[PDB]
Amino acid sequence: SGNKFRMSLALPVGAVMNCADNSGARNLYVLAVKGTGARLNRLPAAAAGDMVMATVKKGKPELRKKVMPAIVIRQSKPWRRRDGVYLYFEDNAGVIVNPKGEMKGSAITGPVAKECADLWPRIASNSGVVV
Amino acid sequence: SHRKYEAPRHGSLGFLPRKRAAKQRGRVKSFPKDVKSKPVALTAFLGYKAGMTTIVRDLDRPGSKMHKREVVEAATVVDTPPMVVVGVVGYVETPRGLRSLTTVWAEHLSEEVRRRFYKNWYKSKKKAFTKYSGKYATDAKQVETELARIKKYASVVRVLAHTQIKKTPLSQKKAHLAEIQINGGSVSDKVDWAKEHFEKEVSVDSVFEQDEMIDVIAVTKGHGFEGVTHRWGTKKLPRKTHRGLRKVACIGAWHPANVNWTVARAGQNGYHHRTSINHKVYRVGKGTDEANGATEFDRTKKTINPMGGFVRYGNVNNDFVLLKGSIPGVKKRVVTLRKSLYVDTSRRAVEKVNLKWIDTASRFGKGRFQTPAEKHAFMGTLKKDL
Amino acid sequence: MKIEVDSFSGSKIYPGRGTLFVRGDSKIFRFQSSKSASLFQQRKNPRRISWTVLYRRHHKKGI
RNA sequence: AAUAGGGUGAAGCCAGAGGAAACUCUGGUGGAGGCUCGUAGCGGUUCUGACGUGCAAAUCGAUCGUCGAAUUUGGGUAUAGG
RNA sequence: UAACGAGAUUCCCACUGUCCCUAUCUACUAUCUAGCGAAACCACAGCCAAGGGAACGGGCUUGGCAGAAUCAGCGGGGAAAG
RNA sequence: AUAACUGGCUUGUGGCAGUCAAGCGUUCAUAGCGACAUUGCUUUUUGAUUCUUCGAUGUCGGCUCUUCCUAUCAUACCGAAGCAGAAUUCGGUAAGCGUUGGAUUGUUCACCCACUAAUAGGGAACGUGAGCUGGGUUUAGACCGUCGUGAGACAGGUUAGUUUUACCCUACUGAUGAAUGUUAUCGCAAUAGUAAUUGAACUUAGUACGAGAGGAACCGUUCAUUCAGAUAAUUGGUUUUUGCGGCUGUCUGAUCAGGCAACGCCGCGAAGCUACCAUCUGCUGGAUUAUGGCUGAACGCCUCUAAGUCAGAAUCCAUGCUAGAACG
Ligand SMILES: O[C@H](c1cc(C(F)(F)F)nc2c(C(F)(F)F)cccc12)[C@@H]1CCCCN1
Ligand SMILES: [Mg+2]
Ligand SMILES: [Mg+2]
Ligand SMILES: [Mg+2]
Ligand SMILES: [Mg+2]
Ligand SMILES: [Mg+2]
Ligand SMILES: [Mg+2]
Ligand SMILES: [Mg+2]
Ligand SMILES: [Mg+2]
Ligand SMILES: [Mg+2]
Ligand SMILES: [Mg+2]
Ligand SMILES: [Mg+2]
Ligand SMILES: [Mg+2]
Ligand SMILES: [Mg+2]
Ligand SMILES: [Mg+2]
Ligand SMILES: [Mg+2]
Ligand SMILES: [Mg+2]
Ligand SMILES: [Mg+2]
Ligand SMILES: [Mg+2]
Ligand SMILES: [Mg+2]
Ligand SMILES: [Mg+2]
Ligand SMILES: [Mg+2]
Ligand SMILES: [Mg+2]
Ligand SMILES: [Mg+2]
Ligand SMILES: [Mg+2]
Ligand SMILES: [Mg+2]
Ligand SMILES: [Mg+2]
Ligand SMILES: [Mg+2]
Ligand SMILES: [Mg+2]
Ligand SMILES: [Mg+2]
Ligand SMILES: [Mg+2]
Ligand SMILES: [Mg+2]
Ligand SMILES: [Mg+2]
Ligand SMILES: [Mg+2]
Ligand SMILES: [Mg+2]
Ligand SMILES: [Mg+2]
Ligand SMILES: [Mg+2]
Ligand SMILES: [Mg+2]
Ligand SMILES: [Mg+2]
Ligand SMILES: [Mg+2]
Ligand SMILES: [Mg+2]
Ligand SMILES: [Mg+2]
Ligand SMILES: [Mg+2]
Ligand SMILES: [Mg+2]
Ligand SMILES: [Mg+2]
Ligand SMILES: [Mg+2]
Ligand SMILES: [Mg+2]
Ligand SMILES: [Mg+2]
Ligand SMILES: [Mg+2]
Ligand SMILES: [Mg+2]
Ligand SMILES: [Mg+2]
Ligand SMILES: [Mg+2]
Ligand SMILES: [Mg+2]
Ligand SMILES: [Mg+2]
Ligand SMILES: [Mg+2]
Ligand SMILES: [Mg+2]
Ligand SMILES: [Mg+2]
Ligand SMILES: [Mg+2]
Ligand SMILES: [Mg+2]
Ligand SMILES: [Mg+2]
Ligand SMILES: [Mg+2]
Ligand SMILES: [Mg+2]
Ligand SMILES: [Mg+2]
Ligand SMILES: [Mg+2]
Ligand SMILES: [Mg+2]
Ligand SMILES: [Mg+2]
Ligand SMILES: [Mg+2]
Ligand SMILES: [Mg+2]
Ligand SMILES: [Mg+2]
Ligand SMILES: [Mg+2]
Repeated sequence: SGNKFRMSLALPVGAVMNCADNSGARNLYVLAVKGTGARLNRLPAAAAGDMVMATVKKGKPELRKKVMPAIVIRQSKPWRRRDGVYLYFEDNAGVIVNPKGEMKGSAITGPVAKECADLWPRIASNSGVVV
Repeated sequence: SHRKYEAPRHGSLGFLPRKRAAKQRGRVKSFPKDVKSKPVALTAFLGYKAGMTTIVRDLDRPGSKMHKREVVEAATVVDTPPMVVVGVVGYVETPRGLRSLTTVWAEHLSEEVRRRFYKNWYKSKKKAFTKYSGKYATDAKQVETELARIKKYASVVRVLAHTQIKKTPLSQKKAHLAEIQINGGSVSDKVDWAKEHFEKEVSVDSVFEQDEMIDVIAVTKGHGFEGVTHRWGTKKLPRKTHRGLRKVACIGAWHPANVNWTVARAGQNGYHHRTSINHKVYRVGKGTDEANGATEFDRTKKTINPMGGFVRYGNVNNDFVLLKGSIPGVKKRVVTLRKSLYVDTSRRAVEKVNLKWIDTASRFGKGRFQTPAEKHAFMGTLKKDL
Repeated sequence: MKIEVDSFSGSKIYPGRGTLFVRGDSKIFRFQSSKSASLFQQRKNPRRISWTVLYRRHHKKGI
């Protein structure tokens, strides 16, 4: 439920990002990106605000070894906003959510990209500083 | 056997051959279709690509996430001094296409346009158009007769106009002479307009209005001989491939026992003729105005020129056109600006542009000042200032 | 449009110029170019960098 | 006839500490080994690199094995086509 | 089975243009010039489609067509060369 | 004269498609199927044969790239239903346009994970090795198991094993060019090519439909995927600007200023080049296919059809875009 402009992709398949919620996961390993079409040899890749299918590589045992949705909330790859500003964070981070985009955990450490907060009201609810 | 996996074509088959343009001046392949009920007006203009800049603009697009909010946008500056009308051509509809019937010229042609007809001007006697200038002897009824022939027989009337390249910073002294089709009114009206405009200047503000969508005809940047990887964007072969990797591995099946016209091959890249459409006019600036770069919100008396001039062009001291985005060609390239070939009523086409601010920092580096006065105020007195 | 100030060198940032850096503690730094951006990621001290405005004010030059 | 410079630190030897004894523990010294890192040297793993009508009828470059012995090598000498 | 291994294999950390997905730079070539100057190969040669044919033609039959002389590349064909 | 590839005849076998209509489908042969039979097509399987090649046509697979077929997976438009809606199934015109990222295996094949509108099937000497690679097979080294007295065999397992040449002709991609009095400028347009693609969100609307559960669509708006053509504002990358600064060793007696370290090293670094790693741009008319119709006979009724005619698909031809016939 939103229409975000194109952003520089930061997280190809196989990337491991930080998990920024208190759900108990410490890693989030990207294995797919929602909405990725077909192109030979091209890896699916995610930007901030993208829904991703991920597994927990490092974390609580009941969160590990499962496929689960997650939403990327910040990226260290610089990207340009329509107001001309190129910005980036120190790391790539995401949060575990439902297929509907509703967070499983209930608290986010660190800033959240405005594209993600504008696009996911739940993450906006659980977010502190929004950039 | 079939491809193991499917993939789209590399490159467009609608732009073959990828060869050099026959001329450096891009030529208008097609002019806007003539409607008699409109007034008599030019349909194209010639200008010179000066450089690119940046603007800030409030977007007026309801339903957008940037609506009523500032956007930062790239813009292109086209130096466009007024063109001089020197001739008129009549065209006749024939079962083989349009055919030029007659060309009538003005009595006096300027030196920059008379240089167009010479390869070695300094070695010439400069005899061009002297007997034709004599054709005007005291009644010029032969000339009116040719104009009457155009009125009687021509169906398409085009004017001959040349740029005043001496008003630009270019070191070239040859003017650029082009045919610009006249639309509107009857053929007699078009011929009368051309005659009354012989040896007169026509400005951009008489051809293009603000918020228009216009097309740009130009020859692109030349890159010389280029391989398939950058000419056609094909996949590089693995690192460990013998005899090199910037190639297309299979250039054909065994049969047909020939190389097909559709296989990507190394060859000349760039310097192609392109027509790029739907570039919005953000500003038709005036050369006499000392506040070219000023807006209604930034009243700093400021020209469009960056500090130190446009890099590898110079200063734009003439009337100019500020276009949205990028246009084909390089700096100093002659660019043909053509009116649109259709009527666009989309919100992007009918939006009214109001500029907030125009970037005039140096393009020769990471410029951080908009004006020498601002630079002085920021840095204070220097040793060289005494 | 408003003009920002470089967190490192203190020079004016005009629309579209430079980059914005969000630190892990949610603090925002603005750099006009890759020069000050590189010195910032290189951990340089603007009080010890002779050309910044902060340096000039620390040494009371042009005041 | 030839084989930089380091590391490790075996026997043998000297001294101290702890105890009734049995003895144990510790600090030095010493300089062993078909030991080890690594030059010269000998070899030739990988790039399946270069070259591949070559510089060369086997070479070139990087990388690599080994480098005090079952080591490397000159000359003299012996063994000759079932 | 400790130790050892340019032996074969799997996983993990670090690392990276291996890759997403490519871009840029340097020297030597290639290129052009003066001088010097080979070789493989060669029935005759050299545009296609279909047909028939030793059942996949440069030549034959029927069509498409077809305008001197050429340069850099290239690797579809010459069922190319060895 | 004769096997192991391709190709050729054949098409048993493999694959695909008909017709008949006993039954299935609460009733009901034919919405969807369809036994017993029977007629075909294909050469993407495997056989049969041995016609070409043994003075050699480089024999697996993958990577890369182009094109073609349609027996259509998706997308456009439609007809049918055991089609209320949503979903789905059967069918028509249709190849314009797309058909993916990975774990294991040398694999073709397979099998899972995941995205997607969809992850359709094939051909081009089982496309493609002077394009690559060389994991497999299929020289010579070696090990094992079974077999053999043995040398040795295995279509069984395992490990290591040189992949040569284009400068010729043609063809493709670009680049010049004699002559059609000379030279110059501006043009026309025959012919050839062609380009865009798909999704999501908001609204319609919790509306139509439905007892409820559930639950659409057209007009419109904002974005996005894949592709295409440019461009260098900005941001990033690149650095022989060896531009500026810094650092080690050594050399010029010291200083200043320099040389060398097979660009000595490091930070920044303009300009240039360049990135869905950046930005911009990607048109509107006509004629039709399937199909649904009008008037209207044949056949005093009926009938979209016989004469005539209307609308109508991602189709076709133009508009537009690229080249410009080097003998228009
Ligand atoms: O040992 C030679 C040899 C054979 C073969 C093979 F038959 F397998 F293809 N390949 C060889 C190769 C090969 F190309 F690597 F396969 C290299 C050197 C000698 C080879 C033989 C000896 C008998 C005469 C033919 N060459
Ligand atoms: Mg792949
Ligand atoms: Mg296919
Ligand atoms: Mg295609
Ligand atoms: Mg280049
Ligand atoms: Mg190789
Ligand atoms: Mg610049
Ligand atoms: Mg930079
Ligand atoms: Mg030693
Ligand atoms: Mg040893
Ligand atoms: Mg050793
Ligand atoms: Mg050595
Ligand atoms: Mg060697
Ligand atoms: Mg080799
Ligand atoms: Mg060679
Ligand atoms: Mg001897
Ligand atoms: Mg050994
Ligand atoms: Mg094993
Ligand atoms: Mg033929
Ligand atoms: Mg035959
Ligand atoms: Mg045949
Ligand atoms: Mg044959
Ligand atoms: Mg034949
Ligand atoms: Mg022949
Ligand atoms: Mg003939
Ligand atoms: Mg030639
Ligand atoms: Mg070649
Ligand atoms: Mg060939
Ligand atoms: Mg021959
Ligand atoms: Mg056969
Ligand atoms: Mg059959
Ligand atoms: Mg059968
Ligand atoms: Mg029944
Ligand atoms: Mg045979
Ligand atoms: Mg026989
Ligand atoms: Mg033969
Ligand atoms: Mg043979
Ligand atoms: Mg032969
Ligand atoms: Mg051969
Ligand atoms: Mg061959
Ligand atoms: Mg074979
Ligand atoms: Mg069909
Ligand atoms: Mg269908
Ligand atoms: Mg097609
Ligand atoms: Mg076949
Ligand atoms: Mg084959
Ligand atoms: Mg080949
Ligand atoms: Mg080969
Ligand atoms: Mg092969
Ligand atoms: Mg092998
Ligand atoms: Mg063997
Ligand atoms: Mg036995
Ligand atoms: Mg093997
Ligand atoms: Mg080996
Ligand atoms: Mg045409
Ligand atoms: Mg609603
Ligand atoms: Mg491009
Ligand atoms: Mg220096
Ligand atoms: Mg020094
Ligand atoms: Mg010296
Ligand atoms: Mg030296
Ligand atoms: Mg030096
Ligand atoms: Mg840099
Ligand atoms: Mg730069
Ligand atoms: Mg777009
Ligand atoms: Mg009727
Ligand atoms: Mg009909
Ligand atoms: Mg009819
Ligand atoms: Mg002709
Ligand atoms: Mg011509």
